[PDB]
Amino acid sequence: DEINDFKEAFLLFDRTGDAKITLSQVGDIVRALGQNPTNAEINKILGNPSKEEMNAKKITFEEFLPMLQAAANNKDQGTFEDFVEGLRVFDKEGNGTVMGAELRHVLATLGEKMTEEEVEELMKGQEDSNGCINYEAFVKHIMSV
Amino acid sequence: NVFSMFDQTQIQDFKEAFTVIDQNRDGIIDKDDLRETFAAMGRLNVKNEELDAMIKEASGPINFTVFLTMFGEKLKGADPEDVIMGAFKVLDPDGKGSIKKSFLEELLTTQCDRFTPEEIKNMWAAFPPDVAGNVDYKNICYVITHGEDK
Amino acid sequence: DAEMAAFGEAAPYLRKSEKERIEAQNKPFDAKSSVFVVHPKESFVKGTIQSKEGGKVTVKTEGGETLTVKEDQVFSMNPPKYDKIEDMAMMTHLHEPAVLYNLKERYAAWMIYTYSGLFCVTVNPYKWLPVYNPKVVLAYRGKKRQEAPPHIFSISDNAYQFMLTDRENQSILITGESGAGKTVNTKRVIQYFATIAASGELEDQIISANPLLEAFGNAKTVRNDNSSRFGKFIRIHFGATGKLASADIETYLLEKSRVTFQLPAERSYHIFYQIMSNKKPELIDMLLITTNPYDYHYVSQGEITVPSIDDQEELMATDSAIDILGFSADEKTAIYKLTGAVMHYGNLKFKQKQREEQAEPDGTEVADKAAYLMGLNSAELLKALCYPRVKVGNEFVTKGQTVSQVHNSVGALAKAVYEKMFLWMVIRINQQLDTKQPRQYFIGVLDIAGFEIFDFNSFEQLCINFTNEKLQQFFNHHMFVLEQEEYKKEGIEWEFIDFGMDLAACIELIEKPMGIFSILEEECMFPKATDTSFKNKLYDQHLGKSNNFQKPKPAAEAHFSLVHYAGTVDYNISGWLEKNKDPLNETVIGLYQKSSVKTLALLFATYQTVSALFRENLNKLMANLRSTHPHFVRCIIPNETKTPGAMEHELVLHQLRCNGVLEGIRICRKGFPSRVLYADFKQRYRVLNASAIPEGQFMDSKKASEKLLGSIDVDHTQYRFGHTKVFFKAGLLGLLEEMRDDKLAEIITRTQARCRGFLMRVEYRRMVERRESIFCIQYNVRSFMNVKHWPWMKLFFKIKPLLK
Repeated sequence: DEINDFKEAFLLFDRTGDAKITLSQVGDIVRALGQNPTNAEINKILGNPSKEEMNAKKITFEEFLPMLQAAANNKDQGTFEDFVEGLRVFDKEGNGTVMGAELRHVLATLGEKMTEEEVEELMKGQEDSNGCINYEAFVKHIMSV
Repeated sequence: NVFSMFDQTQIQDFKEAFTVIDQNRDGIIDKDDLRETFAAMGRLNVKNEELDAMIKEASGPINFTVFLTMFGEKLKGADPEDVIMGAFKVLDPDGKGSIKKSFLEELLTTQCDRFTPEEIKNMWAAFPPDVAGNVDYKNICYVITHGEDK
Repeated sequence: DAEMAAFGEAAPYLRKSEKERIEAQNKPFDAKSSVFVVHPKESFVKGTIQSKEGGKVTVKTEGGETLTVKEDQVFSMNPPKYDKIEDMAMMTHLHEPAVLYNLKERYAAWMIYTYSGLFCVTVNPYKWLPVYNPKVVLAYRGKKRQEAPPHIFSISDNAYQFMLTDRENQSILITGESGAGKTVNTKRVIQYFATIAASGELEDQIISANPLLEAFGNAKTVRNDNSSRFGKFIRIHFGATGKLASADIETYLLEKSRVTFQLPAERSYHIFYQIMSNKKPELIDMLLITTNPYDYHYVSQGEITVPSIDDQEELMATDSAIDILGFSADEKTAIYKLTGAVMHYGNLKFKQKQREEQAEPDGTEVADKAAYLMGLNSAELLKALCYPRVKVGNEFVTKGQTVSQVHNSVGALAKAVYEKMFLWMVIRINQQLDTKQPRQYFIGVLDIAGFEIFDFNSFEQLCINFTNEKLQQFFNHHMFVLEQEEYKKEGIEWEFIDFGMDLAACIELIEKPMGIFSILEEECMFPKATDTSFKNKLYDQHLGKSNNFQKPKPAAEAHFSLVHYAGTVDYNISGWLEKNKDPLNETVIGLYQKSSVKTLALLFATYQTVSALFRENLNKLMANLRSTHPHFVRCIIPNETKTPGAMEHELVLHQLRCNGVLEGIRICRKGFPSRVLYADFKQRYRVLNASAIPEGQFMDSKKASEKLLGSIDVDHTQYRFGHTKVFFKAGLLGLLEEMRDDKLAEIITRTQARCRGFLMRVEYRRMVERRESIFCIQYNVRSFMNVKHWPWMKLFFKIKPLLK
């Protein structure tokens, strides 16, 4: 593997001081280092073997960096095209109209789940008193990190 | 390190403090100067070993600079109160009501190597009540800059 | 809950509490595994699918049992959403079991009224209910059946409504087996009419009616002690305003054969036994009979007395009823006198003239009585009987009969006369039930028996079955007509043939000219015909040439089976010829026609066999039924054992087939249930092949859905488009969704991720910011911990204040 900054960022999430991060924190550190990965994909390779991932990323930088690169290869799926459109399919009645209740439950109960806390936190003052949410602006504020 | 934080105001507070302990006005505090400052504050029971212990910390006459260097040297990692309050206001970021015990317990132990779990229990005991109620950061700052009783 | 108040007390038996519901519809369900299944002992019980033998199925039970049964011995189970559905026909699972099961469940909960399409199923409570409650009556007043729970007053009110709304006449057809409890309903419906629309600024006549008809059309059957042999049709003639104006009764089959015959454990009509009871001794002398029934062959072939019946009490009941009914004494005299003549006839004896094969009277003892009682002349009578003067060609040819021919003709009149009379009585009743006030419409209430199958099916069965097979077709059509309106209203494109048509085959075979009845009624004209004779004629002409016609499969005896909608009925032809004779000797009828006994004279002015009328009456009826807006009610009988809240399966199952209920479900399941409106179609399913895109998006609300269905590995059959919507069969839309379901996992799972991703991406921006503010805090504290113990620092401390 290679680049420098990511090694500096690993120590920022050590939380012990040992420079050896855990196989569970693995799935989260990968998310801020540039690009998305799903939970099921992380769970698939090297994640599914507990002793091997503990000896292949619950570790030093040596296995962090190769796992992160493995994710880097599939990330072409960052394409926004399908992901404003998929949203319009839930509440289509004129503009990019949504209802709070529908996105809140659909993104807590279905597929990969999400905690109610995390969903309330995605809805950070983007769904004011009107009940209806505006789709097109959320994909922009979501993709805006 | 001791001249690098250390603003003009802090240094003037120290200069006035020196001139109040400096009984004779000469420019050097000695055993005599310490004895009647203690007496003026109500403390009559002072034994020479305590006065001597104070003076022994310095290699020469205690002169303005020797004082400022000796007192700076003990506070090598100490800011003025407003600066300390800024760190808490960043942790507050929403504003006004200060933080909870768990939120900072974790943040002092987590990123970096350690603010040790011996240090942190001493913190909850020496920072309070305050640390239990509102983890009273306002109060925390005033006790570190202005003394323990206050 | 809020709604229900009107009933309040009845509520629990009409509808369930809004959570009882909720607690039932909103519960865990596993479609792919939950199922209904065949069962050797119990008809169909429920279970869970365990495994799959590739075309065999192993299932657990609800009681705990494991059976490996065929693939089609297995039937799906409706989602809980359909628990105790008011209208089973709304179910998405039109099976045999699901219907049985729905009825059953809402019964164990004490709900007796459940709808099955147009029908109004009704189950015998076998106990008392606040349903007929005087509060309910109002409640159901002015309410469409969608504004209120399943109940008979629903039907009954709607009729009324409809009556005034559409300006059409109405009908209600009540039908079920012997113990189903129809009279009860019928009566109850009737009260309903009377109440909700009264102009008595009847109620007894109305009632008194029964006990007359019953004396004449009822008898001790081996099953019941008071079996209905009777049927009935009332015409409640509503006025212009909408207030009551007239009524009209008509009686059917009180079973002409009883009059002449009787099985060993049975007996004839009551009247006979009533009369000979001796409570009104004049009668005995008046009629010229005795009190010992064994003097009247016609009426003591079976049994004479029944312990549970007090012939003496009834006689009066009957008597008194006649009066109330407004009959003239004379008529009330005709009735009696006429009912005795008939007894006498069966006593009429004959003998072979010497060296001749002719019949000659064996005495003028009885004839004399019969003659007098009917207002006839002994001689003239015996002649006509013996030397029937016919009219073959353009004249009138005097024909001679055999002994066997006479005995049979006599019997034919006996029956003929009785019948007619019975018909008349009904009319006369109806007449009183006769006012002068104008009539604009009526509401017919028909009460008759339903297709019953017995190991032993005789003449009477044919007559009834035939009635029912007709009634059925009557429905199947109304439904076809009805259905077709929807697809026309909506704009669906569904073509279909009349559903009645399926039955025309059977009907023609019975009622048409060279059909059963005819062959039956012709042979009745042959002075020397046999049941056996008749039989052969039946075959030679229908066998092999007619499909619905079949020869019985030995398994009593049987001579011919028919293929009715309900199934195969094995008919025994023995007595028919007779029973049917009571073809009628027209010479005699002549005499009647000019009797001194007006009434007798009357009965025969429209002028003969028994089946000859039955048909005429059944036609006059089915015609009256047509100029009507049919309203259907199917009465059901839970368990032979008389137990409330219980149900034998196969017993209810039966009824369902013969009811029409199962046939209505069939016809239902053939059309295109679910129908999607186009936009409602776009939105929800675009996602399936959303790309069937430049030409699917520059687009039309209709042409789109069209275009869409372009993709999918789906049956391009199962649906059908039309002007406002698509039509779809079952489990399709179900299929759609599924695909859809997968398509969102895609959509969601991906939309989750970014979020997740992004979520932590903000955490890093915070963690990082924080970086130093901590340190500051970090180090800063440490100082103090060290310092606070330092002399110099304490000093500064006490001193820090004196400063400025």
